[PDB]
Amino acid sequence: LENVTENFNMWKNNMVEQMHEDIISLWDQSLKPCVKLTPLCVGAGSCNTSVITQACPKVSFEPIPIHYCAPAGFAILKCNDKKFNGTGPCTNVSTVQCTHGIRPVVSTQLLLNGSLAEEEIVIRSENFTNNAKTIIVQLNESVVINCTGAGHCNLSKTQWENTLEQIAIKLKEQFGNNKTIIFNPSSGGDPEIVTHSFNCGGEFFYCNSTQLFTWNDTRKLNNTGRNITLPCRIKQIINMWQEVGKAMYAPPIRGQIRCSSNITGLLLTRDGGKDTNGTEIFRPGGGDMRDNWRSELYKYKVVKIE
Amino acid sequence: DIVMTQSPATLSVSPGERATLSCRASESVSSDLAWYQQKPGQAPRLLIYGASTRATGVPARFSGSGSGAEFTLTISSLQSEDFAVYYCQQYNNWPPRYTFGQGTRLEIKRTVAAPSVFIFPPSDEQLKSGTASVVCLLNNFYPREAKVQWKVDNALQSGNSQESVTEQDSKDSTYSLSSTLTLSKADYEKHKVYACEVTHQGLSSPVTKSFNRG
Ligand SMILES: *[C@@H]1O[C@H](CO)[C@@H](O)[C@H](O)[C@H]1NC(C)=O
Ligand SMILES: *[C@@H]1O[C@H](CO)[C@@H](O)[C@H](O)[C@H]1NC(C)=O
Ligand SMILES: *[C@@H]1O[C@H](CO)[C@@H](O)[C@H](O)[C@H]1NC(C)=O
Ligand SMILES: *[C@@H]1O[C@H](CO)[C@@H](O)[C@H](O)[C@H]1NC(C)=O
Ligand SMILES: *[C@@H]1O[C@H](CO)[C@@H](O)[C@H](O)[C@H]1NC(C)=O
Ligand SMILES: *[C@@H]1O[C@H](CO)[C@@H](O)[C@H](O)[C@H]1NC(C)=O
Ligand SMILES: *[C@@H]1O[C@H](CO)[C@@H](O)[C@H](O)[C@H]1NC(C)=O
Ligand SMILES: *[C@@H]1O[C@H](CO)[C@@H](O)[C@H](O)[C@H]1NC(C)=O
Ligand SMILES: *[C@@H]1O[C@H](CO)[C@@H](O)[C@H](O)[C@H]1NC(C)=O
Ligand SMILES: *[C@@H]1O[C@H](CO)[C@@H](O)[C@H](O)[C@H]1NC(C)=O
Ligand SMILES: *[C@H]1O[C@H](CO)[C@@H](O)[C@H](O)[C@H]1NC(C)=O
Ligand SMILES: *[C@H]1O[C@H](CO)[C@@H](O)[C@H](O)[C@H]1NC(C)=O
Repeated sequence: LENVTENFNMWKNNMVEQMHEDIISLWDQSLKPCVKLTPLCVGAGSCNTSVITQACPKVSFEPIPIHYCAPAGFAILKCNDKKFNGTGPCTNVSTVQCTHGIRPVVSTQLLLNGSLAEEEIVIRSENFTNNAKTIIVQLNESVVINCTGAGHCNLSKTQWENTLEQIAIKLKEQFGNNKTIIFNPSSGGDPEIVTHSFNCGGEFFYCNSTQLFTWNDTRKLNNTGRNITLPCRIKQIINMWQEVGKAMYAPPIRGQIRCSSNITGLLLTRDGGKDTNGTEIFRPGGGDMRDNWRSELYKYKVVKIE
Repeated sequence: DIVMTQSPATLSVSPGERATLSCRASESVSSDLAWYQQKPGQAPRLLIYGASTRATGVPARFSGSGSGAEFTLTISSLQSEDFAVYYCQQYNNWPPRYTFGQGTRLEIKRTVAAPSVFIFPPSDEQLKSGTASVVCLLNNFYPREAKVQWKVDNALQSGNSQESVTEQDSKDSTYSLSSTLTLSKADYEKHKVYACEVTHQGLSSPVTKSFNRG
């Protein structure tokens, strides 16, 4: 550990933007659409769409862990604490060569294969007061989730029920104990944000996460169900996360696509409610892959040599 | 840049029998190959696609075979209605640059029938027009192969004339050529005898049918 006190701000961390831009370029030479459409305006309202048609090679895009080592004239500083807001003065900081192996998983609503919370479930937010700022949840115990191009994902109803609890409890432990915690599905928006979207085998899965976010701080949902089955769908025409615009990928082909990932975290986003009675409603969120990266770099910060 | 060649430019075969068509491709087109069927004067008909899968509502006699650069639309007991030109479509490259085969006529092969040449002189009314048109019909015959020659005053002159075969018929299933030597007024009057020599395969020997102005 480094014997000094420094400031950290994962919400304004620059490595996030440095990885994000990398992960995008890690996408332009691995997953290339058959056609990519992107807004093109002079400002005069009228906006032509810039079209691009390239080969559409079916590649089973399988993410490789990524390290981030400071070159020279630069040093990475890691924060150490069982519960770090990731936005303030860190006491147990410590210089490191490369950040832990991170598997740049691009997804929405659920953070897959990320890094678990050592102690307990932690939830960071650039401002919990602002019903506009994504709440990044960090699970201390991942929940396996298996998706298949066959059309769905299975999740443990047990583990997911617990998780919502040990999350619902960490929420009120920030918005007011004497406050009811509820979970509802997406409010609306793009398919990629409304469902738990992500990529598996180069196939863009779109799983309906209603059964994962319709939890009332009162009842249950395990009648005749041992596992939660999200009705997933693979799309060819998708909205790009790298930049405003659609992109069409070629249909599936491999006799079988399969994924078994660790739900290591979520991206929630409680609704304003305009100071109404203690009844905070949290819904799935994300779509801004940087929050993802953040959830992984929340305790890092590269700095110039002295 | 993909070239799709349908080797059998023409395939003469009889009803009930088995007809085979072969589409040859430049580079590999994998399995993105379809087959079409076109009746004279009709929009094509999607028979097979993806190389070996028949389109919804299509006779099982049509067999789609192949993969790579060698496809085959083989047909078991060919049918009366199965007469048409067949086309293969390549649609595997991307960007989209689909190409079609050049075709194959699935004509009915029958008995070698000789042509009955009818030479028709240019109606005076038509001659009053300013030109003359000598029509040398060739009724009902088979192998569409029928070389015709226009001899003006026993002159092998071969130029101002234009043929026109008809499609395969229904009942007879024969063809009918139609060569037309269109001369002037001052040159039609400048020549005496106008003969039309038909040299068909089913003709024991050349058959010249002509006429003298009058
Ligand atoms: C379309 O977009 C182009 C930008 O390349 C712009 O110059 C043009 O005025 C717009 N109008 C047309 C051609 O549709
Ligand atoms: C954090 O994880 C431990 C087990 O790893 C669990 O017992 C504890 O309750 C969790 N904290 C909560 C409730 O968020
Ligand atoms: C997910 O798949 C793994 C094997 O990779 C299996 O051990 C686990 O039981 C599955 N989880 C489900 C279907 O709940
Ligand atoms: C919750 O608010 C306070 C705790 O700050 C507590 O004393 C009070 O009894 C509770 N009232 C409500 C909102 O039920
Ligand atoms: C699945 O999601 C749709 C909207 O995406 C929702 O309307 C529907 O009721 C959901 N079905 C389930 C599994 O409850
Ligand atoms: C949440 O509560 C509503 C109404 O009380 C109920 O219809 C819904 O099924 C509950 N969510 C689940 C499935 O736990
Ligand atoms: C609810 O269902 C789960 C499996 O889906 C089961 O493990 C659990 O025991 C059930 N609840 C009870 C205690 O009846
Ligand atoms: C990560 O996910 C796999 C896939 O189900 C699971 O089997 C494995 O135990 C998980 N490892 C972790 C991070 O605990
Ligand atoms: C890690 O998560 C990804 C989700 O994109 C999944 O495809 C992969 O299988 C997971 N790791 C394992 C167990 O292979
Ligand atoms: C909270 O519930 C509703 C919110 O719509 C409000 O009308 C009511 O006054 C509040 N308190 C009660 C009655 O629970
Ligand atoms: C580390 O311990 C030394 C004791 O001399 C102290 O000067 C320094 O401030 C400490 N650093 C930390 C962890 O704050
Ligand atoms: C960081 O240093 C503090 C001060 O002694 C100590 O309490 C804490 O356990 C250390 N954290 C770790 C395990 O790096």
